[PDB]
Amino acid sequence: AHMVPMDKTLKEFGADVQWDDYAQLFTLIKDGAYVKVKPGAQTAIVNGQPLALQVPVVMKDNKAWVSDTFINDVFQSGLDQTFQVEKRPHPLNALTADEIKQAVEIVKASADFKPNTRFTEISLLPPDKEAVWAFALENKPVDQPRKADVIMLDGKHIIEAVVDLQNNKLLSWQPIKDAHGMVLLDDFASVQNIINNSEEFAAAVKKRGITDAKKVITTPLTVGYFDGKDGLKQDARLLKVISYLDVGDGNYWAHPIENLVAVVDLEQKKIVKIEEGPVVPVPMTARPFDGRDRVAPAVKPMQIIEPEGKNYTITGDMIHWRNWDFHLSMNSRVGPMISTVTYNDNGTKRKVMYEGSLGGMIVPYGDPDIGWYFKAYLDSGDYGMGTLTSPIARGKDAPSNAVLLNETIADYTGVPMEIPRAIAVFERYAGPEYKHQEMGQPNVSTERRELVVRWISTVGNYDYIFDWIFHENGTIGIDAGATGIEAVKGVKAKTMHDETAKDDTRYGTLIDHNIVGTTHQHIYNFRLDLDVDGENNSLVAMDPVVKPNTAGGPRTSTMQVNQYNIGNEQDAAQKFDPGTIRLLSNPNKENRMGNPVSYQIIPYAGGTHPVAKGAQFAPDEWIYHRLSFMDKQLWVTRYHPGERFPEGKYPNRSTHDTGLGQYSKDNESLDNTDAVVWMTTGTTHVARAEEWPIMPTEWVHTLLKPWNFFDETPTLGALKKDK
Amino acid sequence: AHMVPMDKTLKEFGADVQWDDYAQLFTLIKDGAYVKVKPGAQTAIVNGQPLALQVPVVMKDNKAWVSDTFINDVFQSGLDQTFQVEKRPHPLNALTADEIKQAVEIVKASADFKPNTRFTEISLLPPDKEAVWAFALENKPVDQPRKADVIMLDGKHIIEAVVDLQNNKLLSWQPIKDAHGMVLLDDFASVQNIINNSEEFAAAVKKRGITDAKKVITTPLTVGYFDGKDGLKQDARLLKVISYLDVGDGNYWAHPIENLVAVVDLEQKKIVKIEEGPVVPVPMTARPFDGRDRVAPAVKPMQIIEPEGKNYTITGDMIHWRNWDFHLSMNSRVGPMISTVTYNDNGTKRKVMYEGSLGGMIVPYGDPDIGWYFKAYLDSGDYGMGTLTSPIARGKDAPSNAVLLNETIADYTGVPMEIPRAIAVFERYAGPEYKHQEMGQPNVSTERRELVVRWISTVGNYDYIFDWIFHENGTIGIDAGATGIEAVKGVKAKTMHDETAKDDTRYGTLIDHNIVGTTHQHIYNFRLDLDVDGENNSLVAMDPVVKPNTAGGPRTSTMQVNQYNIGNEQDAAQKFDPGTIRLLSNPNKENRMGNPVSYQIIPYAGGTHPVAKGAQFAPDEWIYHRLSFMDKQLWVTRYHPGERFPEGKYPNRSTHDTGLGQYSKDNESLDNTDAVVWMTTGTTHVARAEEWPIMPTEWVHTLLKPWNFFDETPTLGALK
Ligand SMILES: [Ca+2]
Ligand SMILES: [Ca+2]
Ligand SMILES: [Ca+2]
Ligand SMILES: [Ca+2]
Ligand SMILES: [Zn+2]
Ligand SMILES: [Zn+2]
Repeated sequence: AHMVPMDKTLKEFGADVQWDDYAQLFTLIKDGAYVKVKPGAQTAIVNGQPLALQVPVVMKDNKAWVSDTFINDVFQSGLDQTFQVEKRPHPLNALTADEIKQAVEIVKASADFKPNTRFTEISLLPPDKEAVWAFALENKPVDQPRKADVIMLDGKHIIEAVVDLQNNKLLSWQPIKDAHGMVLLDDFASVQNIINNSEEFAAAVKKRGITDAKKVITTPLTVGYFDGKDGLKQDARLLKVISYLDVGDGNYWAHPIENLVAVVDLEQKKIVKIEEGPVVPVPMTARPFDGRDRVAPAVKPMQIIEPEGKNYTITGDMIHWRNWDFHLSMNSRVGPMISTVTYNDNGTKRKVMYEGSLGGMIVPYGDPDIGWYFKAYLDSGDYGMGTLTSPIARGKDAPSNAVLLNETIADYTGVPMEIPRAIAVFERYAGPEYKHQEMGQPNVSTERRELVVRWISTVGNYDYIFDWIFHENGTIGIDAGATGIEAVKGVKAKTMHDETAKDDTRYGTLIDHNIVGTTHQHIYNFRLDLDVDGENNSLVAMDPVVKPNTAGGPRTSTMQVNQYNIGNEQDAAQKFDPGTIRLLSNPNKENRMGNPVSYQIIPYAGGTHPVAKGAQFAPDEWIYHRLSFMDKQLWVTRYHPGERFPEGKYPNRSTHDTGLGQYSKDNESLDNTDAVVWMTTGTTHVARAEEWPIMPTEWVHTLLKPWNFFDETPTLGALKKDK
Repeated sequence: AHMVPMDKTLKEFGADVQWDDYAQLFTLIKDGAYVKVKPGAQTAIVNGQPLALQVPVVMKDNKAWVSDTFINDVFQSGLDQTFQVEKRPHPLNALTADEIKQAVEIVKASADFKPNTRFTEISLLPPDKEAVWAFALENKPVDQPRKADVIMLDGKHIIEAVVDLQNNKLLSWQPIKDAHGMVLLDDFASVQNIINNSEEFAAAVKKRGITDAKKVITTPLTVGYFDGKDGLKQDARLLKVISYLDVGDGNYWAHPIENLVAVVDLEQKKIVKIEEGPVVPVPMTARPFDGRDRVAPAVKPMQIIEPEGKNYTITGDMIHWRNWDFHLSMNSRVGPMISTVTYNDNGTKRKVMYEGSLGGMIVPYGDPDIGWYFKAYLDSGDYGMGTLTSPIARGKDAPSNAVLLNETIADYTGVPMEIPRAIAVFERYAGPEYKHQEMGQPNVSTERRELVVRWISTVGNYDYIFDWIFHENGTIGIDAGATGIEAVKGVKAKTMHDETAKDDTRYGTLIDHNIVGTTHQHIYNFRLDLDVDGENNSLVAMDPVVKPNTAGGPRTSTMQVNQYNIGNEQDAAQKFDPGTIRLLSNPNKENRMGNPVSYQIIPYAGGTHPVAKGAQFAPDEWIYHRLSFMDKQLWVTRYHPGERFPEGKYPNRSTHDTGLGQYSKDNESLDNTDAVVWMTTGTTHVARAEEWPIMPTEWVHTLLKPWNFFDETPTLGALK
């Protein structure tokens, strides 16, 4: 049997391939492996180490060829140290394909299962956090058997079963009264068909100028709750259906059929209601965003390279990097989970964060017309953002020196799915860690490195990017970015000089002919179980104030700080003024100067869109009443195993706040106890032409800073002078 | 006949040498030059291009040797295209070393010129803006000759002269009544000697438990103005002197001598007042920040390589990059200046910014005690941030892929100084420019590149960084970083369990034993003469608001926008609410949609330290009266040649606001006119242990976004 063409197989396999004709040297890059190899050479170089090749690379008539074994021999070499194998499995490891298939098999074996039964979530049910910490810090095995939460959708009915996988037995099976299921993948499909089979809807569509109809693209949206004012029965399973025309530019979003909404009952599998408003001609101009009508730029290359491999290690799901240690896993709803986060301080791992992850997000609009009044995406709770993860485009969505992880989750039928390139891990240069150039002395400066964990999820039209950023000095950043395609309203005006302009643009900017970028908000929320050098913490406020000078001298005022504790959940739920300081401290543990070891919580560290002061809804709005998390930037709640979502566990047609509103309502004491920090950061998005047909990536930042957690500059390095 | 050592001379040249034994290949990198050469090969490669060698590189005792003509033949070969020759000089070019030496001669030729005169600033007096714009847009030569502003300090007396360099004539000699001069380099020396030769002071120092008064390090400070209440004569040239004790750790800041203040008159050359307060033992423990007591952890290498060279071109000081074109100048006072900034929109250069620069900054303190109450650093205005540029540490202050620039200015004796590595220019990956993964379809992604122009200037204890960030899509960012050594106050308490601890921390945090980091602000102001697609612009607010729904259906409320012009300088001076939109519009030009071409001005786009909602001073403080720009995040003034500084031209011991206060004073109309935008961003700095003995770099962000300036995603590329 013959050999295999080098360049060909390598691309298949996903490695970058560079040929240097002058040096006669290939350079092959893939994740932590940086490989050098010359034609006909004895050995290749992997991360700076020699690897024997029995079969040297071959150059024929300018075509290169390698062994059938080359990719494995080189890349799965072990000279790339990036990945190591976990000895004792971590108790928070996500369910395996096997474990998943098992949980599904356990439920299918109970009396009540039925074949239309879909799966909305199949996730590990973590052991109690204490056993989990003892594992991470003390290597104590966890005694409790691996269980899994299985949330089923039986038609429209939700049921929560719990399975024991160690013992292969079913533990719980309770129906959840009045709860609606999230949107599932087949739902998209049913809605396109039901609409395609609608005799009415084709006629509805025909009159709005269409022709064909095979060309109508639908998109499913949840209906929220309007105490019946929308005319929709509280206990049917429904979705409203917004439609666009497909014009062949690959961007149906650019051609709304405006003032046409259809309500579909998924159980019935038919259209129960059609709201029709004024006919507005469908905007027809081609607006591709993929570059089909564009000139490719020539750009000179830029390569971020790490030729001796990475400074992090990935053992199972454990990531070790400089002084950080943490566990990375995936959840179908909220995406990545970052757990058991410790910072190694001169030998001892100190607790920073037991579990951190997106909590939930919402993007709600502020137009009142039929196509828009109920329109509000709960991307994670309602559509499942983990499930909808978008594989990273190597080199573009993440820098060329990224390592990209694959992650496994159950699909909605309980069959395992591996998502390729689900999370990017990458170290990056982030300016000077610090510098001082004393006048007439040698300069002092060192470089800053952040380790970024990056995840992207696309829900319908928008794409959202999350970066969890680990500074070497102890600071942790969380940024959310938004890009993709705007939800636009069809309108009669071509320019602002047209007669309809003022009325068309009342609720958003006219971003293209006949196209308005309806104003709305982007609201993310992070649930951060920060255990600051321990479980029991308190929330401290420091408000800088200008106080009168009462100490003589020429000054009239001084800069002082009003420090006070925040002792309950109700006061902990607040607006964040970035001029103040909010600290989660450990009142049991002080640094060398006798200050309580803490972390400074900053829900607003800036962003590139204007910032929402709060929810852009009157207090009487139903969406306002069910989603408290929207109106406050900072919350802190007592820890409880079940409380995990800012929007509540079943937010679809919820009638009341079951999220942060619910968790803080019992107003528990936040003094010297296990806290959980929630940060809400929102923007108000008034659109502009620069953002159409594709919105350039826009960012918000949040930050978590060590505050007297340490004794000194954390990046000074190992001490020599004494101990 | 003569070979030099490769590793030795290349490193002397500033290049990076990498040997790779496996390919037998040298990689030589320097600025835009990326060179690859094999030992004994008759050709090399520069930026992906072939170069014939005169003399092949020779290995010997496994050391490499090169022809004495090698560096020039390889790096100055023309295959590195980063730098091109400027055949027609841009009219905003700074004074050259020769023009500097010339301007100094024109003033030294006058009879008015007094013997020991120093030079506070020597800079180009630019031709009028309309002619500058015409050079950069229509290649229209400027009629005007090269002139210069020469501002002189005759002991304590400021004199402003203008000289004509082309005609070697003096044009004006204007003594400036009542103006105090900025602090000059030698003033630092004076102060140390004067303190050294002080009987009275050595005495005071000994009381405070100091043995050798020669280990006493002085630091000079402007004294400000307090209408007499500090006891200081208005006419005398003064400085206050905070003092620290050199203990051998290289960090004298870590060792204050608290409540010892000396007031020195630089014309009399003596102390004129010694304020002494309670006695605090000098904190003594070694606190170096230089690594003498540390061992770095081993780090795998990271390189950011551009093996075919840069996407930008630097032609003299004109920089070209993708659709951006601009001019980079160095000023001794405010540092870099970004000028004639145009965006190439599908082949037509549209004006964005006429001139942008730091306008000024201030670092004022919150403590009322003896040695703090007057402490306020106007770094650019009082010390000369350009002059005090701290050369970029290659690969550390800027990434390994930067190109570092030398910049020339005049020292205080009128002699030219070349500042090596004054400014860093580099391109970087800033994540996906845009992305859409439509479901079941081929993904769409493009990478964001940003071009950064980075300058670092150090003023005593603090080091500051400015990034001017150009985005391919038309956004410009301006970030400001701060690092270095905090101004600390010596106290009795070691921990917070000590008696004095409460009293000790009333005005700042306890960050080391016996060390309190006094609270203060960091306030930066950027002067941005924006010309949004032309000269004549207007300032337009867009406040997003919730309004009751009137269109029917079940919504009680809607998201709407309150829009209105802001018609004068006085209304234009305002607090910035990051939830609102402020635009500089051009009411004469509009995009395809009929919206006027505009720029979104965002003076607060975030920071790593807490933000000030304004000056942390009561309205009757003298610093507050003097420095109005502290308390508003946005200004817009009518453009006039002489209005450059928010803190005012001569802010040393100023009795009233001669900057933005003065400029908006006359409440000029801003409707359809030449506007200048000033952005104030500032932090309230409450210290922490983690920032001692050296503060990890903190950042603040500002942003200027095109707003209906273009007709669509500007990064899509041209149509086929
Ligand atoms: Ca906690
Ligand atoms: Ca609670
Ligand atoms: Ca202007
Ligand atoms: Ca004015
Ligand atoms: Zn948006
Ligand atoms: Zn500071």
